[PDB]
Amino acid sequence: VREIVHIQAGQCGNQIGAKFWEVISDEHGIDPTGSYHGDSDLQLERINVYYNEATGGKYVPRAILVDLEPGTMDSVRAGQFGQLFRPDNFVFGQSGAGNNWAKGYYTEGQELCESILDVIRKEAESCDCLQGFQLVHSLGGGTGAGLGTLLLNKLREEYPDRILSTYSIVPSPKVSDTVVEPYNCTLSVHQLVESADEVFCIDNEALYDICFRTLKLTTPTYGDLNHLVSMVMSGTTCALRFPGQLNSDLRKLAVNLVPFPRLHFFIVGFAPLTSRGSQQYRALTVPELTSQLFDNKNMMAACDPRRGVYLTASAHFRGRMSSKEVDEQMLNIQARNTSYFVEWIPSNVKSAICDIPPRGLKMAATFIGNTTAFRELFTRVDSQFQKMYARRAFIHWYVNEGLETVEFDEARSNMTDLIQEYEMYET
Amino acid sequence: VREIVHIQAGQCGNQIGAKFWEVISDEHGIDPTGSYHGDSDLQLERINVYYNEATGGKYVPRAILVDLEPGTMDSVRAGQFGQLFRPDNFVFGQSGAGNNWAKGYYTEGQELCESILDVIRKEAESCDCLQGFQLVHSLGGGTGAGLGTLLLNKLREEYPDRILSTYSIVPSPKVSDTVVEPYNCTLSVHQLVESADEVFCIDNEALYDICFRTLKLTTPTYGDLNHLVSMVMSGTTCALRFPGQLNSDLRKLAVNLVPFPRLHFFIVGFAPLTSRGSQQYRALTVPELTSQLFDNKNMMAACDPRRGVYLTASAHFRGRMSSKEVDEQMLNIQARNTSYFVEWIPSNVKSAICDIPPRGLKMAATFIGNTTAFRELFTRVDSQFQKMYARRAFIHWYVNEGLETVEFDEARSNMTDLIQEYEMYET
Amino acid sequence: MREVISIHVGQAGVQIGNGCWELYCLEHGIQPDGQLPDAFNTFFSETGAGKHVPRAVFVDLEPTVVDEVRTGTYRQLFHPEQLISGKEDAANNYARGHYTVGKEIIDLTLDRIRKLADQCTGLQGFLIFHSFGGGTGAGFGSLLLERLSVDYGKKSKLEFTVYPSPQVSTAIVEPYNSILATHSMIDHSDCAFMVDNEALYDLCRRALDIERPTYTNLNRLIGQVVSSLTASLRFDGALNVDFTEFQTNLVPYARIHFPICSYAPVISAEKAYHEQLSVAEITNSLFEPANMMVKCDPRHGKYMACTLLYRGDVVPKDVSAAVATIKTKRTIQFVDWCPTGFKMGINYQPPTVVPGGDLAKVQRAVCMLANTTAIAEAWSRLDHKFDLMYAKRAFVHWYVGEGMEEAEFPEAREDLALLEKDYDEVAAES
Amino acid sequence: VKILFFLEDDTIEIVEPRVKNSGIPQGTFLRRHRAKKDDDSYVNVGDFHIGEEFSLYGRVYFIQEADKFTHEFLDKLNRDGRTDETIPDDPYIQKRTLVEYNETHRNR
Amino acid sequence: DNIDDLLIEMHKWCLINSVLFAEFLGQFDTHNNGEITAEHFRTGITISGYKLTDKEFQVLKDYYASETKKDYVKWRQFDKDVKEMTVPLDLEKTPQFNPLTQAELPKVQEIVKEISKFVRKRRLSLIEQFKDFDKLNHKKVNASHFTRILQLIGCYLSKDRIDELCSFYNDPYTKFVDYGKFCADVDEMTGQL
Ligand SMILES: Nc1nc2c(ncn2[C@@H]2O[C@H](COP(=O)(O)OP(=O)(O)OP(=O)(O)O)[C@@H](O)[C@H]2O)c(=O)[nH]1
Ligand SMILES: Nc1nc2c(ncn2[C@@H]2O[C@H](COP(=O)(O)OP(=O)(O)O)[C@@H](O)[C@H]2O)c(=O)[nH]1
Ligand SMILES: Nc1nc2c(ncn2[C@@H]2O[C@H](COP(=O)(O)OP(=O)(O)O)[C@@H](O)[C@H]2O)c(=O)[nH]1
Ligand SMILES: [Mg+2]
Repeated sequence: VREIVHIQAGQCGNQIGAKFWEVISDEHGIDPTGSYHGDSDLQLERINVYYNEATGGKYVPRAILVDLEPGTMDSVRAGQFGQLFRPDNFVFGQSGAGNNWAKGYYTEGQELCESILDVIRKEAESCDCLQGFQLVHSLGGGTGAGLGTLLLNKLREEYPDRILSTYSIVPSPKVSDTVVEPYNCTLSVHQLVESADEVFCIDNEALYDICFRTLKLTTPTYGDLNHLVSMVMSGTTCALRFPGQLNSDLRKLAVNLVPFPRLHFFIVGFAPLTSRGSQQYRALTVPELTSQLFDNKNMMAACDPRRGVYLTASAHFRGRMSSKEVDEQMLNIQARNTSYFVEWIPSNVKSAICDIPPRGLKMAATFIGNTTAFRELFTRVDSQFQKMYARRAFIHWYVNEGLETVEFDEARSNMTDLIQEYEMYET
Repeated sequence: VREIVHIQAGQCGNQIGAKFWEVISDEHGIDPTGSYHGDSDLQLERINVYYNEATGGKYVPRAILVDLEPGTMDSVRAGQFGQLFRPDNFVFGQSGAGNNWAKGYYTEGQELCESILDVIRKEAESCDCLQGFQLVHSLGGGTGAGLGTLLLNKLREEYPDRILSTYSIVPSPKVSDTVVEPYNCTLSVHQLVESADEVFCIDNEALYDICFRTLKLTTPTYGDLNHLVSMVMSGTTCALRFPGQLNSDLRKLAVNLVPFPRLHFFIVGFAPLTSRGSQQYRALTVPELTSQLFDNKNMMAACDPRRGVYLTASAHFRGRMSSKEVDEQMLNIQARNTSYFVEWIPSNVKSAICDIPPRGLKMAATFIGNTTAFRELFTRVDSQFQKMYARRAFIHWYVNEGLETVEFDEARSNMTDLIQEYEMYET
Repeated sequence: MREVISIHVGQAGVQIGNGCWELYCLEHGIQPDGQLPDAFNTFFSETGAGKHVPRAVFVDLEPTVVDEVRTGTYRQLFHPEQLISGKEDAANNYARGHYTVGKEIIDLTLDRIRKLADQCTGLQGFLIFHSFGGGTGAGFGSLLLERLSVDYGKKSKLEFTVYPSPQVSTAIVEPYNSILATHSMIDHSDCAFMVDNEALYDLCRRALDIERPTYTNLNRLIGQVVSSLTASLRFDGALNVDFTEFQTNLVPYARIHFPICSYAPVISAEKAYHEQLSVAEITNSLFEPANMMVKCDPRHGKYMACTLLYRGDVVPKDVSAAVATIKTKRTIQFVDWCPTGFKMGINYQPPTVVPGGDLAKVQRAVCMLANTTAIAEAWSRLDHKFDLMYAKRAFVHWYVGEGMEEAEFPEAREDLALLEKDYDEVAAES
Repeated sequence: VKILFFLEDDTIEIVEPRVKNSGIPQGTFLRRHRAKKDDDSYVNVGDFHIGEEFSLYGRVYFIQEADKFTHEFLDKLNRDGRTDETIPDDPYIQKRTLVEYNETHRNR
Repeated sequence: DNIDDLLIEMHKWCLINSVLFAEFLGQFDTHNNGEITAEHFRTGITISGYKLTDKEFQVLKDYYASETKKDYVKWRQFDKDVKEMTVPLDLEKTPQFNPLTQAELPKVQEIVKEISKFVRKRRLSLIEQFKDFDKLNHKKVNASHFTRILQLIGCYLSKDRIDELCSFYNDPYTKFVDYGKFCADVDEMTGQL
């Protein structure tokens, strides 16, 4: 009884949310009509974490869908798992996204905020317990970047204790979909640092890199791209849903990996990944999984660890497997590469085991780590922001909404210190 | 053996009454030809409350229909259940209603009153016992508002002990149909205050609001509007018709809810109400029902209680359900919202549990409450009635019938004190 | 008659308890439902018209591990009150498990443990299990021990805990929780045993031939140790030893109590057929550092008084001859002021094998509990690890926000420093 | 696969058709050279029939259909045949086509 | 006491838990003979996580006993036998069909009909009433509680017929009364409510 409330925002969050709910529904064995048709009793042990039961044996997830324009919602309705979601949970506006942070925060955010908050309060206070909230959104967009940060502040005000773990997608450095990305990402950073307990950063360039190199797909679709992200989300909460040799929930994850309140940005990765033709040839044991997790090519954030140093690291395993073999790998991978860890924290790698692996996979693993390599990521946006901000004009569309020009300086003031904050703690 | 005699006045009463006799015909299982074709033996336990038997296995209702023009009766005759009624119980005049209270009370009221009373005597003195009478009429029109108040006085003169329960529809300000409704409602109130034991107020504004908010009907017709009203009056008499864990009939309701002889105007509420596209996902439980009944939006009286304070409240439940689960909600809901209850009467919430629920619903609930928010309702008409008095408006139409101009002064004066009477008890 | 109450804290404690009570059931011959197809009283109570219920209490602040017992095969054995489960675990934080969430449940458990003692006419002590790195094992264990000290006073409180491994680690904050619990345990515990998984992993792979063990194998070996210790109170013998006898003979001082453990013979079925397993053969194996359940070499330190417990075919002759041979080992050192150095206990009940077992059915066995200055090596490694984290204040914010005052961090640091001074002051001869 | 056999020198060649997003290296499956059966004997036209399981180098392939000129030349050797057995459907391709069906098919 | 039924039970435990033994039983084979000691097999089974009963052990040891040695069990043969239950490795040879995903996945009725009479007459829903006792959402409760709730509804049936329903609707694993399918059968025979 540690119910988790799932929040989606905008075009990016809804597509990822739609695919993500396919993974868990298959894992527990929920028919698209909403009725359990699974294969074992353990799936019903703690299905209450993500599902509510309606009278009639039909289970409905604790999902909230938020957007400013109805176009994204109608696609979700016609999706394969569209019937699953509760109709009242769809909250949408009647105005364009605008791709503007100020417009989504001030102009259209306020009206939606009060309507959304009542919807959350329905699910938040409907269950015997609630561990924390879960957010999936993009920072380069307009709705998820603007309104998502506004709701993030309101959730903390009402429910300080709960874990506000968020999944974010960061604007790509090389080629991206939006000109005004530097403003929206920079403005959203200040709200994320002070309010969110845990932040996972995901980049589309890393996802494309994996699809070519590891999965050998000729034309990677968003369906394959969203699938990889969804499997990470299922891995983190797997300890709550299923038994294991050593349980490790969200609050355990934050305590170990976060040594200081503002140093909590994480990079993530998943193993095993294999092309459809190679899986015949590949032997799969515990040492093989550990090879991918620390390998830089498997990181879903385009930040090479070798250029920085590690502070903390956490790995989760699923499936029946030797406890000695997991603990031995953690010691070796730490002693073998002592050049990439800080001396002042020993035992930098946390471990965990879960009993039941995902369908088809006998064993699987998930990696969450904290490193100073994020200084590369925010360097890219800050450098681009400086060029655009010296050109005073593009702020025009932000000022008309009510955003004061000083906010850009305060927005640039804070994440500059965050880049600094990672600089000194490398020593 | 607690027979109830039904009276229907005007265009409003005959339409609503016809729909009401459908619902009871559904619940007891009476064929439209007037014969029992049901499914349970319990239906024939106490069907004598509302029905008589014509020799040959045909059951007829204890209903009397009253109007000034035959147009409404022919609408009732050709309905689906029209032939069920006794042929001689149709009482009608041969003159237009006119929407004039004075014309209804004096000119055509006296002629019809004597003929109607003997028809009532036939049904009133045909049964072993008679607990009370049931009246359905509108207060904005001329037929139900005019002749209904005249019959109400004569019923009290002959049958003082019996319960004269009435259902009334208040003329909705800013919306209602005709120009002279403030005159008709003002004159009728004085007759209602002294004579009637119990009065339930229903506003057409709230029925429209509930349909759009809750039932999500794009085109709400009078068929759906009357159906929602039919549930409440069905629920009130359900304790008489079926067994239960804790019975509560009309006379129990009047004693508990009425602290002083004049403060007995009530608001009514019903739950559950769910859109036909969302009823499958809803987790219908006892606390879920309590949420709807006390939610301010589910009241069919367009008077928000939170602007006032409560004096007495009563809830009825239909289903196989735990007594503890019911009894706990009252204490919780009363303790949480203590700011809305008077401190000189503790335990302001009454209860009852009836066994058999209505068809289709596993369980349901009915609410009847008394609050000082009625001062909002009478303020709207009084101000509207005041502006038609200043320039003397249409009163010349009432004078020709035989109404003295001082009757308007006493009618406003009585309501003025009634508004004041609710003011002092707020302290 | 003369009974013992066992309490288990944390997931490690519950899983160790699972194996230990599995050993008790088949050793007395009790079916999983509590029926039969003697010393039952010492560990079980006769209640259910043929049925026995164990004298145990399982405590954790999260339901997963306890619900495995609730849904497991052995569910019908336990009274529902004996299995207590919390709502959310301490998240590997000592502060959360002691002050905020621990105090939510402390007075619930103390009622059940006091209730079970009412039926216990001949209670002689408590056995307590911890995981030092875990949040519930440390924070909640400290709160429970502090209360049990004043609730009962002069009743033996024996502990059997999982000390952190020298290099193997699964939790980053492990050094913080270990030192804070150290101050609480040292004053209130009568005698506290220590084992570590790293030394176990080496032992269940070398002597017992297992390539890749799990936590299940380690718990089964732990069960054997507890069974031999309690065998004197439960079976026939020629030299019985009571709870008061281990404690009076093993601890020369109040704060020196900490013993170390070993078990012999540990061996596989194929190997057992080739050797004789004589009394001197099994006795010689105990003293090698390889068999030690704690990864510390005795040759770094010295030996104070020791205890030996034999089961089965053993004859008092070969005990004295073997112990006399041990005294001739110059590779073994003893302090001058303890020339006697030994107590031996002999019992006739041989060890019992398990369905799906790991060990061989040996006709004779020996277990030792010994105090040595070599444990000061273990405390030194933990102390150095703590200072590196606390020098840069790496994790203080988590602990302070959950009720702990920062002044407790140096205070527990000071107590460990005094304890290390206690060991080296005593170690020197005079 | 596509099995190509040469009447000039009895060599055989197998070419797997390329498929969108198959994820498997596709192309020439076996280079043109004389094929020795499991009996250490060379494969000949006398071995191929339409509807018979043909094994080569640890694998077994099922002959489904023949080309128009292949039908004619085999007709002059009385080796023709038509089997109702089509290729069994690939479930993985079925599911991806349904996902692509979701993206393309019908809002009407 | 049966080789085949125990083999079927182990395969079902494999499908539910998604576990392969070739990891554990291949550790002890230091010479790659395909044979390991019987007691290492006993240790390997417990490590694998399944709680095999003793009776099942010696029957397995007797059936997979070796001829080249004393008390050696052909672990490779045993591991292959369970693996074949999923899919033969010779599928590079065409014929075999795989399980796909579907092959992997009067006294009583008289009492049922009378219970259906009660529920139709009352318009009950039983599935919401048993919920008080099936903690951990297994939806299987003790026989006493199953009976005890039944007259909490109020259907005072004779004692022996209630135990008859417990016998037929028994859940073999927990030895409890399975009320999930019981409620489905009850509401179906009642019809629309
Ligand atoms: N030997 C052995 N050690 C175990 C076993 N299970 C857990 N541990 C130890 O327990 C530690 C993990 O902490 P937990 O098991 O969660 O103990 P806890 O007190 O419940 O901690 P919280 O979960 O935060 O409440 C690890 O360091 C393991 O070494 C076991 O089965 N055998
Ligand atoms: N990985 C991934 N990215 C997406 C998907 N859909 C949209 N995006 C990206 O999300 C970024 C921001 O999208 P936008 O529509 O502005 O989001 P919003 O305005 O905040 O709701 C764009 O650059 C898109 O390329 C998806 O399904 N998967
Ligand atoms: N809720 C409801 N209101 C009605 C219905 N029919 C009429 N009314 C309302 O009743 C009011 C007065 O009705 P009226 O024709 O004067 O009835 P009469 O004077 O008693 O015969 C009008 O304002 C109508 O809006 C109905 O079927 N349902
Ligand atoms: Mg714990």
